[PDB]
Amino acid sequence: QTHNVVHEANGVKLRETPKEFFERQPNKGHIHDVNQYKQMYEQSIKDPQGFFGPLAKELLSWDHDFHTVKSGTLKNGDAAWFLGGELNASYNCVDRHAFANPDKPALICEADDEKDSHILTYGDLLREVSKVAGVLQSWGIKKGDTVAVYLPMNAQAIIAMLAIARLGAAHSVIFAGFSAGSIKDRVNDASCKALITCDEGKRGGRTTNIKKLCDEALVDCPTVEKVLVYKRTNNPEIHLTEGRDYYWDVETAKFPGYLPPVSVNSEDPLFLLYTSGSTGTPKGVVHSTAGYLLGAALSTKYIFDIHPEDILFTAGDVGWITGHTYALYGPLLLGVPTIIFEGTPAYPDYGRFWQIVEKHKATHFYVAPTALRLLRKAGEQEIAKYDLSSLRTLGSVGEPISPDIWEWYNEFVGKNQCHISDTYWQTESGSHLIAPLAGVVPNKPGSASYPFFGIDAALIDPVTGVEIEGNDAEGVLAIKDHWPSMARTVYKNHTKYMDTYMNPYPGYYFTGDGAARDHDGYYWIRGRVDDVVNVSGHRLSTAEIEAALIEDKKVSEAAVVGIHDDITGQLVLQVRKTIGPF
Amino acid sequence: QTHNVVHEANGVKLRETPKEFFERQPNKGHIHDVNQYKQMYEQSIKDPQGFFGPLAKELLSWDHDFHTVKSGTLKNGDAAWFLGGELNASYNCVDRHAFANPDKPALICEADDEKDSHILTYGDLLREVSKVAGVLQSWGIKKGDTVAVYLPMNAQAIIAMLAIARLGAAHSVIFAGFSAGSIKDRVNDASCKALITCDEGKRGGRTTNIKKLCDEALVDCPTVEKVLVYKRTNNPEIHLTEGRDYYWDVETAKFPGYLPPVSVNSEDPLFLLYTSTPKGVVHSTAGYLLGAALSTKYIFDIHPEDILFTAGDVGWITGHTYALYGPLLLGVPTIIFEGTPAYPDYGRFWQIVEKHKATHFYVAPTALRLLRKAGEQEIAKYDLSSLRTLGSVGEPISPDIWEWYNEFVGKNQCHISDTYWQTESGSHLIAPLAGVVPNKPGSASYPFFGIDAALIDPVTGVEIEGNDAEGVLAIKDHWPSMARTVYKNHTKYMDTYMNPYPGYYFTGDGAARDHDGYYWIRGRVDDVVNVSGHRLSTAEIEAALIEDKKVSEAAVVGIHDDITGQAVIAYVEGLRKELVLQVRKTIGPFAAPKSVILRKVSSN
Amino acid sequence: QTHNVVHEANGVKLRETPKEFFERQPNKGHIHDVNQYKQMYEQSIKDPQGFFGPLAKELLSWDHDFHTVKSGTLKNGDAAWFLGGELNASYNCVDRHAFANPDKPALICEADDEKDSHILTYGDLLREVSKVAGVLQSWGIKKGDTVAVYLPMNAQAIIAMLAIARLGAAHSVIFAGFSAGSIKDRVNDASCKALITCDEGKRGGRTTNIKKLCDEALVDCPTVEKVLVYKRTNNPEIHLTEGRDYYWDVETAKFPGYLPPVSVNSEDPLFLLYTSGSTGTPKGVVHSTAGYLLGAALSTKYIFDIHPEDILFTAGDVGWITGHTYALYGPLLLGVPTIIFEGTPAYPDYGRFWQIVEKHKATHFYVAPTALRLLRKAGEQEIAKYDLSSLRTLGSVGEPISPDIWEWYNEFVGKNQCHISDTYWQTESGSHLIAPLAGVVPNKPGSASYPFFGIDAALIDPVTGVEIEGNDAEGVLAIKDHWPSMARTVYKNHTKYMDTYMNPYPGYYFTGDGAARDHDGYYWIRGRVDDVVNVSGHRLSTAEIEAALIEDKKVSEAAVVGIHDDITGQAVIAYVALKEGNSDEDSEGLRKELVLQVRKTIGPFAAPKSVIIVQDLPKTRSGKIMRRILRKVSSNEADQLGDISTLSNPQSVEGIISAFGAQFGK
Ligand SMILES: CC(C)(COP(=O)(O)OP(=O)(O)OC[C@H]1O[C@@H](n2cnc3c(N)ncnc32)[C@H](O)[C@@H]1OP(=O)(O)O)[C@@H](O)C(=O)NCCC(=O)NCCS
Ligand SMILES: C#CCOP(=O)(O)OC[C@H]1O[C@@H](n2cnc3c(N)ncnc32)[C@H](O)[C@@H]1O
Ligand SMILES: C#CCOP(=O)(O)OC[C@H]1O[C@@H](n2cnc3c(N)ncnc32)[C@H](O)[C@@H]1O
Ligand SMILES: C#CCOP(=O)(O)OC[C@H]1O[C@@H](n2cnc3c(N)ncnc32)[C@H](O)[C@@H]1O
Ligand SMILES: [Cl-]
Ligand SMILES: [Cl-]
Repeated sequence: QTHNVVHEANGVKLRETPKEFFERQPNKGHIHDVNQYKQMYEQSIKDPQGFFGPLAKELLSWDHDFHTVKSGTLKNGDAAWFLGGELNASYNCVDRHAFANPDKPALICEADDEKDSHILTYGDLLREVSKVAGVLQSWGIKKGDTVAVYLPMNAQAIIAMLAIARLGAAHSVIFAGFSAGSIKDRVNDASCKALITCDEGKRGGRTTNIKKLCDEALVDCPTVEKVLVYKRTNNPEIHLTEGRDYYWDVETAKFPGYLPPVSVNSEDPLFLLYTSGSTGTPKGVVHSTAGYLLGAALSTKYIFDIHPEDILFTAGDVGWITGHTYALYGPLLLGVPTIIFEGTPAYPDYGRFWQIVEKHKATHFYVAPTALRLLRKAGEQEIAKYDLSSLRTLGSVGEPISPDIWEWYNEFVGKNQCHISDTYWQTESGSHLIAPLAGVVPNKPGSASYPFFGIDAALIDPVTGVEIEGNDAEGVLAIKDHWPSMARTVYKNHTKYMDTYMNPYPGYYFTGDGAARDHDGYYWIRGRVDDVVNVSGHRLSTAEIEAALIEDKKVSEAAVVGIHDDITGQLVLQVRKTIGPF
Repeated sequence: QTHNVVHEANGVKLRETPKEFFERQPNKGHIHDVNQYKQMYEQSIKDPQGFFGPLAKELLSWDHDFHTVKSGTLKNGDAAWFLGGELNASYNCVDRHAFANPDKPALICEADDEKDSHILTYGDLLREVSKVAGVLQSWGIKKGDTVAVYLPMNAQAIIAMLAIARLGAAHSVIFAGFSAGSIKDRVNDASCKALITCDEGKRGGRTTNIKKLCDEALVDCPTVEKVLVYKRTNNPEIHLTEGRDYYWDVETAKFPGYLPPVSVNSEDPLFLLYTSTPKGVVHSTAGYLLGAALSTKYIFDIHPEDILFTAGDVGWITGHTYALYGPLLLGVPTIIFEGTPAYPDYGRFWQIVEKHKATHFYVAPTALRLLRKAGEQEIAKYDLSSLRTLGSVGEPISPDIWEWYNEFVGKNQCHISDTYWQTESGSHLIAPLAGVVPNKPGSASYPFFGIDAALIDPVTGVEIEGNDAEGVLAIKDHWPSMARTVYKNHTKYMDTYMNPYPGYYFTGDGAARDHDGYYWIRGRVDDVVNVSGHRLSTAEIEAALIEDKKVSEAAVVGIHDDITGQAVIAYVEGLRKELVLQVRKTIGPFAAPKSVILRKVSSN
Repeated sequence: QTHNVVHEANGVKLRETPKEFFERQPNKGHIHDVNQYKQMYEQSIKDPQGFFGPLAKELLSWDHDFHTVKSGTLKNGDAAWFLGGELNASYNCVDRHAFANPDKPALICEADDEKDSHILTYGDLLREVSKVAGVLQSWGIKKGDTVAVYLPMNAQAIIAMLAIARLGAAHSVIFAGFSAGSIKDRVNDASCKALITCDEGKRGGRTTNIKKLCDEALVDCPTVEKVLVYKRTNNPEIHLTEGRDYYWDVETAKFPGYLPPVSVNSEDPLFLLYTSGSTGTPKGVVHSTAGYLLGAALSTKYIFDIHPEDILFTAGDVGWITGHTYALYGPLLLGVPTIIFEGTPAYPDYGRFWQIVEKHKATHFYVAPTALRLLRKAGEQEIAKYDLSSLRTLGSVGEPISPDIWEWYNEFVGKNQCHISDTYWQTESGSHLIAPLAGVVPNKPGSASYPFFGIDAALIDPVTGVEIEGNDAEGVLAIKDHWPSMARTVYKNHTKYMDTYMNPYPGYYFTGDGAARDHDGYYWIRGRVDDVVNVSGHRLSTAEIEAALIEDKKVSEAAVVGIHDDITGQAVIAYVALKEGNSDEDSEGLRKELVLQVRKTIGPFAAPKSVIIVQDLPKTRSGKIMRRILRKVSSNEADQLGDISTLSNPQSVEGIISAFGAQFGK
C-alpha cells in the first residue's frame, strides 16, 4: 500500500465524482463505471480492429469505406489507420450537422470586447466556409497544397482552417504571437501557396500588429501567391500589396454559400502544426485525416462526457494543438457548440471566463493551470458573482496541475460539484493519452490517472532501456503501439521523426516525458527528460533561445535553463524578435 | 368565367390534343391524364425529396450516390441538389447509349448546304468526343478549367461541349455571330485556358469570318494557351499562330477512340453561358441534367423511338438544353442544323423533317413569322405526318401565329407546347405537357414539376392569391436546374434574382393567371430597384428630373448597397435638394435618390 | 492424319504432362482437364462478359466497381475493359499481400555476384515503394505524368515501377543496354518529368556505365526536372548535377513507409514500353491498368499453374515486356515470390540459373531459347551439380523453340518430369496469346498449341485477305476481337497504332507473324511476316540500324537485313556503300567503326553480326533499295533471285554476292 518510489501517491484519497455531475448530465453516461472502461480499454489494446473499426463508422461519415483498420509498426514508422477510406474533415465538422439542424449554434464567438461577440449556427458556418473555400478554389488552391493561417482565436480562424480542409489542402496554423522570423520559418518549410490573416488584432483592449508582421515575413516567402486579409479593425491605413493581398469580405461576396467538399484519403495530411523541439529549428508535425479526427471525437466524447445538448468552452488558441483538437475538431465533429474566446481572462476584469460560462450556460470548461494560478492570485473574489452551476466537467491541459491548484479548481470553480479531468498529451499525440474519464474514473489530485483507448502506456528504465514490469515504478513514459491520432511524420523530415520518437527505444513511442506508476495503476507525469521547457503551457526549445541570443554579435556564448515560477509554471529584445514575445 | 384582369383568357376555348397525336406516339404516354399530372406536381412541390430522388436515380447514371436530394434556400443563394453524388455529363449523354446500341443515330447533322450533311451514331460520337478530350487532356485541361467554344451549330460544336464536360472542365459557348469584342469579354471573364473554333463558317451559302475574329480577340486574351481549329472550309489563306493554334483533324488523329470520363460533383459547374456587361450564368451538373432530361421527356413526350429537331443554336440556352443535353440524355437522335431556314430555299425545315421523319419540332416564333411571310406555300410540298409535338420557345407566340403553326405545320393534328423559361432556369418552367394538358393559344398553361409559380404585387412584394390576377412572375422555391451563380460575381446573382423579392426567384417577367390556373406571359417588367423594401422605377425618376427645366438630361441607375439592399444613384447644395424634392412630390417620399457604365462607376 | 500444309505436325507424338508434375503440385489444379479448358475458352470467346467479369472480381481488388466488362472494336481502335472501375496497380501487387502476410518473401533478388543477394518481404516492398512514391509526390509527379526508369534488373527497378504506378503515373522502362541516344529518344517522346537510375551497373562481373549515359542523353531532354540516383556501386567519382540529381537513399529517408495509393481508371495508362518496329523510330506501346493486370494474373495463374506456395523465376529483364508481365506484375498480383536476377547465365559459371533454382526451391522457370542454346553448347556439365527437383513448369518465351531444344529443355533441366509451356505472345498483347496450359494441354514440341482465354485466333490468306476456314492451313496470324491486356495505343500517335495493327486486315488484329494450324488445332508459329528481326530475344528495327550507319559521314547508303543464327536465332547483316572510299586497306578498320557507330547510337546488343562493304546497292527504276536481293544472298539463296531486269543496276547484284562471300565469315 505504501509506495517507496511513487512518493506522490502516499496518503492521497480517491476523489469520487460528485453527485451534481450525474444530476446535470443530460443523458445516460457513455460508460457506466470504471470496470466497463477497463473492459473496453483491454479490447482497444488487444483487438484494435474490432474496437476502432466500429467506432470509426459510428463517429465519422465516410465517402469511401476503409478496408484495413490498422497497419504499420512504431519501429518502422509506417503507422496507418482506416486504409482505403475517403472522407472530408469539414463535411464531418459542418455539413452533416447543418443538414440535420442548420439553426443549432456551432461557434459561440466571444470577442476581446463582448459588444463584438456573435454566434454562428451550423448553417451560418457552412455558408462562410463554402465562400472562403470558393475564394481559395478560385486562387488555384487544391488537394496537396498547404495554406498558412495567421489569425487570433476567433471565428475567422476556425473558418479558415475548415475552408482549407474543404478543398483537401492542409492548414498550417501560426500563433498570432509569433514574430515575422517565426512566420518566415514556418511558411517556407511548408511552401505554402496562400496565407489567411487580418489587418490587426484586439487583445486585452490593445491593438495587435498582424498584417505588418505578415508583410515583414512575406518578403522572404516566395511561395505565397495570395493573401486573404480580414478587416478585424478595418483600419484604413493598413497597407495591402496590390495583386497579392485581397479583402475577406470583398472576395467572399463573389462566391455562393455552398461549395462541394473534396474527398481525401484517411492518410492524407489534414494539417501541419510546427512545434518547438529539443533539437533543431521548429518541426512541422503532420497529422492524418481519419486517425486524427477519430481520436479527437472519441476523446472529446468519452473523457469529457460530451452529449449533443452540451456546450464546451476550451480556453485555448488554435495556434497550439489544444485549440486544434478540443476547440475546433473534437466538439464540431460531435455537433455541439464550442466557445471561441478572442480575449484574455483579465479583460475587462478577471470574471470574464465566468461571465461567458454563465452567459452561454457552458457545461464543460477546459483550461491550462497557468490561468488557474493567475485567477487564484488576482480574480478569486469575482468567481462568486457569476452562476457556474451549468458546469459539470472541468479540464486541465498542457502542464502539471499541483494538488493545491486542483483543490482550488475543484472548490472555487467546480464548487466541489464537478469532475476534474487532468488531460496529459502532446501535439504529436493528436489527442488525450492519459486522463480520468468524466463520471467514470475517480481522481487523485495531480495524477493523470489511466491511459486512454488504444494507448498502451509503459515505463522504461532510462539506462537499461528495458520496460519496467510491476507497479510503484518510475521511468521514461512510452507507448507500446501506435494509435489512430498519432502524428505520422515531420514534414519532409521523416528521419527527424524517427530519431525523436521511434528510434531512442525501438518498439516504443518516446513521449519525451518521465512518469511514475503507483499500485493502483495511476500515472503521475514528472515532466520532460529532454531540453524542452514549458512556459505557461507553451512549448519552447532551449536551443532556439540560445540561438536567438548568439545571433547578436556581442554575445560570445549563451546557456539557457528552466526554473520554477509561481505565475507561469516555469538581448531580451533579440529573443523577442527571433522567436516571439512569449 | 369572365376575367376582369386576364383579358387574354376571355372567350378562349380549351384546345384538346388531337387524336392523331396519340395515334402517332410510339408507346403509352408517360402521364395518363391531367389528374395524374396534378398528383405528381403536388408531390414535386410538397415532397421534392421523395419525388426527385427516384427520378434522379431513374434518369441519370451515377458514379457516386447522393446523400441529400435538396439543400439551401433562395434567400441565402446556396441551393444545391443531390449532394455528395458524382457523375459525368458526357457519360450520361454518350457512353451509356453507345454501349447499349452503338449504331443508333445520335447527331443528325444538316449542313448549310445539304451536300455536307452527315449522321453520327452514338458510337461515332463517343469516339469523336474521346479524341477531342484526349487532345485537351494532353494540353493540360483538367477539372476546374474553362474552355471557350466559338463554333457554328454543327457536330463539332456538340463534340467540343461534350469533350470539355468529359474532363470535368466547364465549356463556355460563344455564339458564332458575336464580334471580336464580345469574344474577348467572355473569354477574359471566364479566364479560359483553351479555345475550340474553326477557320470559317458557312451560313446561307455565304462564308463567315470565324478564326479571323478569334485572332483579333486573342491578342487581349492572355489566358488562352492553345486553340483547336477545325477545317470547315479548309481555306488555305487562314493563318494559324505557331505554338498556339493546332488543327482539329491533325491532333485528334493522335489519340484513341476511348478516353475515360472524369467524375465531378453534382454541384460542380457543367458550363458557363454568358447572357446577351455580360454575365456568366453558371449551371450545375446534376441538377441541370435532370431538369433537361425530365422536361424533354414529359413536356415534349419523348420516347426512345423519337427524333427531335430543335432549330436553335448552342450559342443560346435553347441549344444547350433541347438540342444537346435533353435529347442525348434520353438516348434519342437530335437534328443539328447549321444553316438558315431560307437556304437553299424556304422549305428547308420541312425537307429536314421529311428526310429524317422527325417527330418533334422546336422553334422560335421569329422563324415562324418569317416562313409565314415568305415560305407558306413551301410547307405543303413536304410530308410532315411524322410530327406530333410542335414547340415554341423564347418569346410570346400570338394566338394568330399559334393557329398558323397549328394548321400549316401541324395540319390541326399535333400538340403545341408554348414553353416559357430562361437561361437561368436551365429548363422549362411553364409549358403544356404534350398529350396531357389542353392549351389555350398564347398561354403556356401550368407550371412544371418542382416549379411553384406565383404572382407577386410589384409594389408590395406580396404574393397574389387567387385567379384572374396579374403581377410579377416569381418562384417560391428553387428547382434542380436553377442556375447557381454568376461567375465570380455572386453578388450580382443575388441582387438580380433573389434580393428584389426576398424568398422568391425573380424572373423579370410579368404574367397573368386565369380562373383555370393557366399562366399568360405578359413580358418583361420594368425591373424596379428595391431600397429597404420600397420598390422604385429608375425610368420614373429620370422623367421627374427631366421635367425640371434646369436639367439637361437625367440618367438613374441601381447599385448594391450594404444597408438598404439596393441604392438609386442619379446622374444629371440648392439644386440637388430642389431635384430631390421634385422626385419626392412627383413620385413619392421614399423614391428620392440616395445621391445626385453609370452602374460600374457608382459601384467603383 | 497426314498434313499436306503443316509439315511440322507430321509424325509428332503428343507429349502428355508427366505424372511427377501433379505429385509436385501443391494443390488441386486450377483447371480440371482439357475439356474444362475448352468450355472455359468457348465462354471467353462467345460470352466475354460472363467469363471475364467474374474473374476480374476474383483476381483484382477494386476501388470502384466496373459497370461494363467490354467495349469497342478492333476496327475502330477504341477497345476498353472494365469501364467505370477504379483500382491501383501497386495496391494489387503489394499492399493487399503485405496486409495479409507482411513477412512473406516478395522479391528474391539475386545480384550479379551472389554475396550481394537479398530478399525483400511484401512488407519491405510496401515501405520502399511508399518512400520512393513519397519522393516523387514531393517532386510534383502526379496522375498523368510519365516517369522514365533506366535501371538494371534488380530490386530498385521493381520498386521504381511500382512507386510510379502508386501515384497514378505511367512508367517508361528503358533497357540498361541502351545507349544515350536511345534514352534520349524515349525520354523525349514521353516528355518524362523525372528519371530514376543508378550510378553504375554490374553485369557479368564487369562494371557498366549507367548514370554516365543518362547525363549524355539528358542534355537534350528538357522535360526532365529531377533525377533519382541509386548507389549501386557508390563510386564517389560519379557526378550528380546540382539542382537536378538527387540520391535515392537521402531522399527516401525524408518520407514515411506508407503512402496512400492513388485510384486510377481501368483505362488510364499503366505504362509505356518503347518497341521497335518497321519504322526506324521506336514507338511507345501504351498499356491500360485493369485489362493488362487481369491478363497478367490470369495467364500467370492458368498457363503456368501458379499457386500461393510457388516460386517463379523469370529470367528476363524489365527493360522488355517479359520482365514487365511475368517477373513483376503477374507473380506479385498473385502474391507469390519472384526471383529478380541482375547478372548473366554464365557468371560466375554456366550453372548460375540452376544454383538459383536450387537455392530458393523455385517451382517455375521462364527463359528464352537463346539462353538454352548457350547452356546446351557450354554449360551442360553444370546441370548435374544442382538439385532441380523443385521445378514442375518450364516456360519458353520470345522466339521459336526448335524441337531439339524443346527436348534438351525437357531432359536436362526438366528431367522429363516437368511440363513445358512454349508461350507465344508479343509486347502489344500484354500477356500470353497461344500457350499450352501447365498440367492440362499435351505438347507437340515446337508448337504453342491452343489459344488462351479471350484470344480468338485466325489465319488469313496473304493473297485474298480472307480468313481461312478449316485446319491444315497456313497464313497471316490474326485475332478476331480485342482482349483485356491488348495495348490501347501508341503514345500520342494513334494513327501509327491503327496503321500497324488494325488497318492491314480490317476487323482483325495483325500480330505481324505468320503461323500454321494442324488437324488438332495446334498453332505452329512460323515467324514475322513484316521483316522484324529478333536477335537473342531482342526485337530490333533494321530501319533504325540503317539510320545509325548512315549517321556516319563516310557511309553513302545502308541496307540491313536479318538471317538465321545458330546462337542468337536471327542475326543482323549490314550492307554499306561508301561515298568516296574504294580503299581495301580500310576494310576491317571501318567495319569495326561502323559496328561501334551502331553500338553508340542504339546499343551494344543491336550491333550487326557482320558488315559487308559493297560498291552499290541494288535498286528499282524509282531508286528504292531492293532488300529482298540482300535477304536471299545472305541466306545463301543466290539462285532464287529470279529476273533482275527490273532493277536499274542489275550488275550490282554480282558484286553483292561476291562481297558477301568474301566478307561474311571474316
Ligand atoms: C543468352 C543471352 C543471355 C546472351 O546474353 P549476353 O551474354 O549478354 O549476350 P548478348 O548477345 O546480349 O551481348 C550483346 C551485347 O549486349 C550487352 N547487354 C545485354 N544485356 C545487357 C544489359 N542488361 N545491360 C548492359 N549490356 C547488356 C552485352 O554486354 C553485349 O555487349 P558487348 O558486345 O560489349 O559484350 C541472351 O539470351 C540475352 O541477351 N538475353 C535476352 C533474352 C530475353 O529475355 N529477351 C527478352 C524477351 S521479351
Ligand atoms: C497537452 C498539450 C499541448 O501540447 P504541447 O504543447 O506539446 O505540450 C505537451 C507537454 O506539456 C506537458 N503536459 C501536458 N499535459 C500535461 C499533464 N496533464 N500533466 C503534466 N504535464 C503535462 C508535458 O511535458 C507534455 O509533453
Ligand atoms: C426561353 C428561352 C431563352 O432564354 P432567354 O434568352 O433568357 O430568354 C427568355 C425570355 O424570353 C421570354 N420568353 C421565353 N419563353 C417565352 C414564352 N413561352 N412566352 C413568352 N415569353 C417568353 C421571357 O421574357 C423570358 O424571360
Ligand atoms: C514474347 C515475346 C517477345 O516480345 P516482342 O519483343 O514483342 O517480340 C514478339 C515476337 O517474338 C516471337 N515469338 C515470341 N514467342 C514465340 C514463340 N513461343 N514461338 C515463336 N515465336 C515466338 C514472334 O516473332 C513474336 O511476334
Ligand atoms: Cl451591368
Ligand atoms: Cl435627404
